[PDB]
Amino acid sequence: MASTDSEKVAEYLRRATLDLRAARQRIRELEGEPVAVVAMACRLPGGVS
Amino acid sequence: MASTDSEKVAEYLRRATLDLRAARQRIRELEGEPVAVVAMACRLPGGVSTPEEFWELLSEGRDAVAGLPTDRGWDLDSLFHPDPTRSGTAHQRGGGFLTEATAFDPAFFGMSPREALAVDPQQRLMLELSWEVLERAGIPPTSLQASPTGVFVGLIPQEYGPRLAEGGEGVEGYLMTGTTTSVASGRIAYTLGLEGPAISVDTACSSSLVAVHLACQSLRRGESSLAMAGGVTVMPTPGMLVDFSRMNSLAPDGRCKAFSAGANGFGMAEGAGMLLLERLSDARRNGHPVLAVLRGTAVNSDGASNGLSAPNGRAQVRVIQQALAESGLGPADIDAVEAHGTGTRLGDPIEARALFEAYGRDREQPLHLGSVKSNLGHTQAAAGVAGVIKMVLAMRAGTLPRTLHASERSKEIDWSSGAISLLDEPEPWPAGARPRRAGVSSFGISGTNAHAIIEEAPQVVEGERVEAGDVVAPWVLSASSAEGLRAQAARLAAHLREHPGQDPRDIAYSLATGRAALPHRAAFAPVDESAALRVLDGLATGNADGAAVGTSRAQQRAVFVFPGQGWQWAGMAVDLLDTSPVFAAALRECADALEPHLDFEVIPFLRAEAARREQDAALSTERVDVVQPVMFAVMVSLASMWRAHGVEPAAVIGHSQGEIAAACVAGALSLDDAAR
Amino acid sequence: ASPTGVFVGLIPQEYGPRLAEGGEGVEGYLMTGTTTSVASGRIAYTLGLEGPAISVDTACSSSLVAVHLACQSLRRGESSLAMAGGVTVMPTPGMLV
Amino acid sequence: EVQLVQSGGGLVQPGRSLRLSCTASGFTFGDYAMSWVRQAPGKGLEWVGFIRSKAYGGTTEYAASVKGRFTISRDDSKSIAYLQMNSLKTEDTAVYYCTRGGTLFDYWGQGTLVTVSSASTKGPSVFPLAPSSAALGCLVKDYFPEPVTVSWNSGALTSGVHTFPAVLQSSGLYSLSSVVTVPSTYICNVNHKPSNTKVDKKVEP
Amino acid sequence: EVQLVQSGGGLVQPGRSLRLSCTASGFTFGDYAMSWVRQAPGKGLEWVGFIRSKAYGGTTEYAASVKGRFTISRDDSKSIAYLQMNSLKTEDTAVYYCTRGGTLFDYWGQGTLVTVSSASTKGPSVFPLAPSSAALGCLVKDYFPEPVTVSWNSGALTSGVHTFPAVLQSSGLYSLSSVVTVPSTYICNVNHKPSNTKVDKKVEP
Amino acid sequence: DVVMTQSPLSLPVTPGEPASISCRSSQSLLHSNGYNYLDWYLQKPGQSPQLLIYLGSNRASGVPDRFSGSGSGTDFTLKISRVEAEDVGVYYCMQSLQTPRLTFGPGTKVDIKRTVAAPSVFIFPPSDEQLKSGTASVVCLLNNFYPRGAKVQWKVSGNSQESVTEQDSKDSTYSLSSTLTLSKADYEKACEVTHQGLSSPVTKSF
Amino acid sequence: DVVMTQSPLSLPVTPGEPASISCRSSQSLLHSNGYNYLDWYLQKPGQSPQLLIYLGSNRASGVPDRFSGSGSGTDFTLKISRVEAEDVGVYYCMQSLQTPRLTFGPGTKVDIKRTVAAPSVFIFPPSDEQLKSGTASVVCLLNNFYPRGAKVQWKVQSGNSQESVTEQDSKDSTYSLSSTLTLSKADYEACEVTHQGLSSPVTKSF
Ligand SMILES: *P(=O)(O)OCC(C)(C)[C@H](O)C(=O)NCCC(=O)NCCS
Repeated sequence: MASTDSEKVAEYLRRATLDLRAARQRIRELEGEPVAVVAMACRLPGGVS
Repeated sequence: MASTDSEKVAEYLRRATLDLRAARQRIRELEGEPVAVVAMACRLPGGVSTPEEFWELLSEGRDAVAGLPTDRGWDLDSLFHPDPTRSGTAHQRGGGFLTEATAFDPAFFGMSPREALAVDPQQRLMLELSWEVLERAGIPPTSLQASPTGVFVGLIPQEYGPRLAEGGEGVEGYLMTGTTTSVASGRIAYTLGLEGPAISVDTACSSSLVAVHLACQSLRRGESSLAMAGGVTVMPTPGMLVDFSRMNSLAPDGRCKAFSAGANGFGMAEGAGMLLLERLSDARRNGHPVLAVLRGTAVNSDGASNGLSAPNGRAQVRVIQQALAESGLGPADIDAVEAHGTGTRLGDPIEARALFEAYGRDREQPLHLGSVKSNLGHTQAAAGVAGVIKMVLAMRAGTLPRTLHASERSKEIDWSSGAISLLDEPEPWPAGARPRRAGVSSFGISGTNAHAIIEEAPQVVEGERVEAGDVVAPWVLSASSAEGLRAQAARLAAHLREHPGQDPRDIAYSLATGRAALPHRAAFAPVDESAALRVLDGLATGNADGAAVGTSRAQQRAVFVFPGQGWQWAGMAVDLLDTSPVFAAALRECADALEPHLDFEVIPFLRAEAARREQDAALSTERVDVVQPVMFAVMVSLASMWRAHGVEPAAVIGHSQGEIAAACVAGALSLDDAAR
Repeated sequence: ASPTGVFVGLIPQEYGPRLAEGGEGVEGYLMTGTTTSVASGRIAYTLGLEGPAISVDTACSSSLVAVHLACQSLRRGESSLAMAGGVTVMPTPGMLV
Repeated sequence: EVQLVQSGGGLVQPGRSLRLSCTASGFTFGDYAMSWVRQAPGKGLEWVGFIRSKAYGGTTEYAASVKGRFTISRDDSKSIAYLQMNSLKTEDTAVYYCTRGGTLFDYWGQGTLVTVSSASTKGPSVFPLAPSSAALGCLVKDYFPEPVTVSWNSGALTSGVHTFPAVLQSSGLYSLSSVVTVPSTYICNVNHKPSNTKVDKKVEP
Repeated sequence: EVQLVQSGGGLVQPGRSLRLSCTASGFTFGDYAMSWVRQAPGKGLEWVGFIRSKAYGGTTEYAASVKGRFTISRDDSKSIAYLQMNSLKTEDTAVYYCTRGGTLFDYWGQGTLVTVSSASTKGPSVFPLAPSSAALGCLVKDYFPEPVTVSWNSGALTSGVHTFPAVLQSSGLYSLSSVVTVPSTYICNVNHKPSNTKVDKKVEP
Repeated sequence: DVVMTQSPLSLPVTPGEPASISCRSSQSLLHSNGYNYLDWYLQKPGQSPQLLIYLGSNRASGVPDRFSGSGSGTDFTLKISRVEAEDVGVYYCMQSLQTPRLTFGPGTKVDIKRTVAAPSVFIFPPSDEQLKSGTASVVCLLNNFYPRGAKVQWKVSGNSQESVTEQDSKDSTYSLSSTLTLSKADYEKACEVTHQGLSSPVTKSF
Repeated sequence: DVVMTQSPLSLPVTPGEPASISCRSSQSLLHSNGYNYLDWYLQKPGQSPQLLIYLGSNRASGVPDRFSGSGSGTDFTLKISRVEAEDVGVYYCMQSLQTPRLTFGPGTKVDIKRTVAAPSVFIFPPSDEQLKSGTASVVCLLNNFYPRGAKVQWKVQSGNSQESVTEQDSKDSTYSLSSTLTLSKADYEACEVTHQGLSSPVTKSF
């Protein structure tokens, strides 16, 4: 057998945790994923172009 | 741990799953949470001023393109010339035009009769609509102060008065702050006190569905608990049908003949529209009406089209498929589509070929295609929120309304798949077993397609149901003017002669907790609905008999004044405890606080009349040893009664022994203290 | 044909001739010029962008509110790229008046 | 939501029988193994016991401090957990909690204040604290049970007021010493609610 | 990010040895007991075996079909799982796959088309399929091993073309029967890549 | 004993339409913990098997919202709320209560759903040069049929082999090449099918 | 034996500043599954204990993202990314390897952090009516001090002193001590502190 429930209910805990570690980094990317400022163009007062 | 080999890890799994179940329900409450349409306000062409006067135009198939405005100073003689290309001429000789443009209530909204002449007509029919979209969602419009609630208005900046460099006489600094699209969503958030994202978006003819989409995506996240999303295009100058006519894009009769062989171009009209939106599990937890749920929305520019106004045929398929994969649905769930249906001869063939590619893909049931622009004309930026008012009254009336000008379906489209059934007749649309979903699409001149999927409100089986007929509550009327308060009891009176037998408790719930506490108040409390009909007609003429009229300035702050002696009658509150347990019990605490300090209790005293108090060892009034504590007990129980009915004093003042009751209710002396 | 939003924040102002009177050469394009609407769609047309091209009107906050809308079109993912930004070039002294 | 709302606290003399009920609404009661964690006033939490799930046998594990005295049960069809507290002694004066996990305590409920004291309901012995020459205070020694509330200038002075958390003597009584700090002539009114004995105190050096 | 890339397939004879390597990059290799499963061509998955985590210790559970023949190992410092296949037989012609789990096969390898056949590399025996009076087809009988590529009109006709999946005889050879359906005079071309033997077929009734 | 788990082995799905594979276990897969020990795997056609659901109802990250799981250890039901071209293949109901597990089960053969098609039987007598090569292969081709529950018998049986291709895209049918690898003499001595595209036996011979 | 777990028992936090409570276990809490068996609980002052972290690093749902979890088999750590006014209380490091656990540990006494204060030692001789009453209570109230680590003696010895301390206030964020020397009739016929708000013993008597 599979070491009853010692290597099973603990094999399902490294999924229900590793899925919680990937379903919580989806919530930190749906709300606070830091967006970059890849480039900046400006035509501002003065000689600024 | 002990039994078998699992008593501890199977607790961390239970938790890692109820944390995974509660973290993947947070992902579906942040990107796919249904956004309920809590209410709809709309002033559309054809005299439409409410979404029950708007269904009474769709259901009877009435077109509302009936002619150009006369009361707007338009030069209706320089707008027309036999030459198709003059410089100031317009080709629409008709169109859907409202008379509510040259009409506004400045005094109500706190603007001077000079600040309001300068208010763009797109701002003055967004303030009026913001008051109505809240006064018909239950939410008192004055109750949303400092409350996160975004105003998302879609507006094609339109030109109202004198140029900003040609300032008028009274309208001078207020000509830029009353006309800038900035202050249409901003004037609302100021007058209504809202503190949320008050953004005035502008995406041409999709600025209503973009504003609806930008509000739904501001709700799913949470930046505004509530949101007013909509758009208005009221065209002050004939400057848009004289340019759109210069690209020969208009129809010579003002009709948007959608998906019809007589298609000439846009039938440009003008109108408004606002949706009160809230997350579905925020409009069910607060009891707000849910009319339909906006499942998903999508905004998608046409990209490199064959012209700026030219439509893309494969950028609509990617917005009918982004809003169809953001709502979690498929092309076979949407029963009907409120398409743009501009009535153009190269925009309708391109729209519908994008509708046989995103919806009509092996459709078991034909897609019921329609457009509200057929009934009222292209309402520009109000189209898209006038399609989520057409397909939210189609939810709640069990009928798909007509597409008014499309019997001779156009020959440039392929209606051979049998997958789209243009609505040339009223198609019944009852609540079946599969949820009733529709799609409203507004694509614009700037090339910003928008598509929103609507679903019917979750069937509320019970909710606020029936109880028992009992004591009637005041019918709470209030208005900001003595002539507007006569109109309130000239419109509630009609809303009951048209709908008789309306439970009085329901006309005293949505009138008291459904309206604002405006200065001129005329509450009253009749015997029944028909008894109140009498006072309603009396107040139409201003004659108050049985009605409690008054004037206020948002005053509040009542003062409990406590008479000492001389106010007792032979039967003080004989039935006031026999009708409600909020006075009997209010007497109970006083009685048990008077029992250790008085023998005869107050309970049989006020229970019995003087004619029957002569045989209970308690004289009617002469027994100062008994009636003084009775007075105090009646006084304190009554004060607790008003407090239980939401009447709280800004000050308590007592006369001689009403001082005792005032001290008891002020908190400085306990109930037992002042009772003793 | 890429998902790339354009979020421009402007103010209506007043540029050409009042559309009711039209113009001589600028007749059908006067509308397409004086509209904050196409001031985000024109950009998404020339480059071919297929992302949400929305225009913002909050006056002195239009730009920062447009970066807000763009930031969340990237947090949710509606557009993989965005061009946020605001312009107030004043072609008339109307505003200083 | 899960809410483990409790009930069953009160006042008893050492050697009584007291019942602690844990109303579980929100989760499947039979899957979890409810446990009862004791927190004596102002010290760390100590775990009393826990019943295993009905599917895990239902074996109840108790502490060394309360074996042979307390017994824990559970019912699914009536969905309540029980701490049956028999033969109480002075140690059981504490805020007993009901957590939903034997090794993984979860909701924890609210906090049922159980008190095992041999005292009776008596009002305060309000003894003032004369200043040295400074702060002005007043004792409330020998009252029972807690509630207690002490104000200064009858709820007029609130700045500088420190109502020291109460204190248990070996006699089973309580002692609060409420003191204000302000240079000067002040009044302290203590209201022992269970007995309603409001005593007032005027203090001078 | 996790990945379980495999290596070690090939062509051997019944009674030989073969190595199957499972490169695990993305997760801590020592935590998961890793399995080795097998898909016989076109039937359901059968689990070969699995080695338990080094932290757990345990043992190496194999099937009844391969006990005493296959042995499975694992290394953390070199981070590879091994299916050592020995004393092979015709049954081992299949796509062995290595999954990260012993009860929950969460991640999988692409599958190694480990083949155990007694045949040798020979080109096709291209035999045509004359129409009855209709469709036109051509056999590829007796080729080995798979790859195989049959097109029509030399990759001109692609509509109606149904390449019939590899069929293995008892002799260890393969047989494809590619046929087009169109009323008419057509060309089928076959190129056994291991031996590079391109044979061409013209067919008439 | 062992848990015997069965399913609707030949379940058809049509795109855009919710579907429902079910699993039925002989023993009880609801273990003491209150957690079912049934897993749902997907082997999309010619790819590595995927983990869709663990513990009966939980879904494995990276698996779309479409794959839901509802039911009890004994009678389970994987509910796909939206079948696209990706929700096809073989769905294995695979227990976890007892592990040794020699097999993943027969697996639910999922197919893109259309109506029933008529199998086009082509009897192709072997090329005679093949009879001059030492073998004989009369091939009874069955083109354009769905569902695939049709067998070919050889009368006037047992040497027949089997070659089915998985479902195509624009026609979504199946095609079978039943092969009678055969020997020199016994050629000097017919195929038909019982697919539900027809009812009567259609026997055409070489 | 038993796992002995200790922590920085008196850790101060200042709002808006990342903080770090640590746990040190005598035995190894990393069980064979590769999962640590340490849990982090929070008892907010006068409320029901909360579950912040289970299995060493996993955060319970409904718990602010600030609380982060980490640790090997012996040394462990809780990293509050942002301490606000609700992040204060007692943080219990509570193992799971050896159940039963009679105690939750001493717990980390968290406090809103300021600089050091000045213990206002105020010797208040008992009112004489109290001596008329049968007892004696000289009270040495210390007021406005932080941190709360003050010895408070009674000489001229100690052993009849009982303790009264309030939790941290808001606008001053200090502590106050009521060391009462309940007492008897005759023996009435001095207090000082060693709080680090000062260094020298400050002895004032009745
Ligand atoms: P040209 O043949 O492209 O005509 C110019 C016009 C302005 C008519 C333009 O191309 C057009 O066809 N506009 C209608 C298409 C459309 O998308 N209407 C909905 C946006 S309001």
